[PDB]
Amino acid sequence: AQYEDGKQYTTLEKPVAGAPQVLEFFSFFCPHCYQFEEVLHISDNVKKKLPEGVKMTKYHVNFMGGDLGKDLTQAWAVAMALGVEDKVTVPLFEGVQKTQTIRSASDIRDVFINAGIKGEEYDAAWNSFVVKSLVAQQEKAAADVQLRGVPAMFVNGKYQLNPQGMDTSNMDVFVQQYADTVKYLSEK
Repeated sequence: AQYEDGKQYTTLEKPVAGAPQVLEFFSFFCPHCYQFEEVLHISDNVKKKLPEGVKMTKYHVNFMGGDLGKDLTQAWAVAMALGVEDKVTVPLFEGVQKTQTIRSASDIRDVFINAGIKGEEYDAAWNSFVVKSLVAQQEKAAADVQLRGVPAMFVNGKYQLNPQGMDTSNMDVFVQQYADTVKYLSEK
């Protein structure tokens, strides 16, 4: 076939019921994730090819960057609760991987302040049980697929994108192959 299990995707031996339709995992410490976000714009190109009625989920993971990795998972929870993902994603990636100006929870907080979220608003969220359960959800979703690597994308709790099995001669061609695969899996 044109799309084959073990080629553009793999199938989970242990499918995850009730899972989000399109589920993406990343880490601000993750170099291909940086690429996926700033150079390739994967999430965005997948969205543009997804059907009517499909919601898109993105979660941060703990297993990179130790103590800062978890702060970042809590910060992403803050970003999701406040709905400010699109304002902090780039400065967090660049603060971690490009300028290396993020070394503590306080530096993460600085990114949000600079992006215009109020201190009082940030600290209240950071400490809220709504963010606490949002962190729990991120962990649980990763746990359910026994996730050991990022970037990762899972569709309908059953299929896992396999970008290693796509051409990288051309970045545009790669992205479309990736998105077209998500769409195919979506319709599956």
